[PDB]
Amino acid sequence: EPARITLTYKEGAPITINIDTELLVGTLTLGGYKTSTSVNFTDAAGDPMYLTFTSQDGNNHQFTTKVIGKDSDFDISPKVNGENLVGDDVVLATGSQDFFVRSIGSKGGKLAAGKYTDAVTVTVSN
Amino acid sequence: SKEYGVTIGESRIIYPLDAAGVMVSVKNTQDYPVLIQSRIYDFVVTPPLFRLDAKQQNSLRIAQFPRDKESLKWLCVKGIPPVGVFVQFAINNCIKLLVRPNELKGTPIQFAENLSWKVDKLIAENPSPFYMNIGELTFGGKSIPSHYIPPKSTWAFDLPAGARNVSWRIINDQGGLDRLYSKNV
Repeated sequence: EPARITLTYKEGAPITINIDTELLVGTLTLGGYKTSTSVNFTDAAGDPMYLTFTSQDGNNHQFTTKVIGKDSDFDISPKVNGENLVGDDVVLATGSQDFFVRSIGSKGGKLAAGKYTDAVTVTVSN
Repeated sequence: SKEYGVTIGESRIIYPLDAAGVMVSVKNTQDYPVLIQSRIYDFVVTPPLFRLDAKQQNSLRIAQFPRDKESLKWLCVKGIPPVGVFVQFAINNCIKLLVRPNELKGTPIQFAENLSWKVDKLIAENPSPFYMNIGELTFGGKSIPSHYIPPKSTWAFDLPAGARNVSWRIINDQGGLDRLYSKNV
C-alpha cells in the first residue's frame, strides 16, 4: 500500500476592510491518509494555533486565521504550529477531512487594501 | 481551487538493522514541477533535495542502535511548488521508518494479541520487541484517538459508563489492517 496524501484549497469569498471575524477565508480538503494530532499546519510566523497572513507592500500588516473542522458534530482542529485551538484529539473522517480556514482578527488593526499571503506546510504523520 | 499531492511508494519502511539500504519511490502527482525535500527525524536520504517534474516519479535511497528492540524514525517527504488572499501550500508526507534487528524473530502481528490492558487512563502493555502501530482502537464500544505502542513498554490513552471491552487492530508491515482482537478489562 502506498502512502498518498492530497490537499485541495478552495478559495472563499472576497474579504473587505478592521476585517470581520469568523470569515471563511477558504476550505481545505485533506485526503489519502490511512488523528487530528497527526496533522500539523505550520508557517513562518510560527504563532501557536494560528496561520498568519502578511501584506506584500512592506508595511507588515498582519491578520490571523484558525483551521477548524467537524467530526462525525464536535468542533475539532489539526495542530497549527504545534498546538490545537479547539477540541480533543479525534480520528479523522474516513477517506478525507474538510478543514475551514477562518479569520480571527488583526492584533495591530489598521489594515490596507491589497494582497496578503502565507506559505503553509502541512505535515502528516501516517 | 488549487491541488496538491505527494505520494510515497510505501506507508512504512521496515529497515533491517545494518542492511546497506532500501529504495522508496516518490511521485509528484500534480501538473506543475516541485522540489522534493526529504528528511529523517527522531540515516541519510539521497538526494535530500531534487527537482521532480509534473507527473514524474523518482527513487530515494535510505541508508544507515538497540539490538533487542525496534527503533522508530520518521521519513518526511515534502513537495515545494513554485484584501486579496493568496495562500500556497506544501505537503510534508511522513511515514514510519522502523529499524528492526535480525535477532528479533517474527513480526508485529505475531504479538498483536499479547497487548494487555489496564485502567489507572487506559494503559496498554506491550511485552513484544516490536512497535505495535495500532490503526484502530475502541473501549466500551467507544472510539479512542489512536497511537503506537513502543517495544517492551506501555502507553496511556485518555478515556473516552462502566463498559470494559477493548478492541484493536494493529497496522501490519505492508500497511494493511491486521485482525481484530478483543479483550475484557
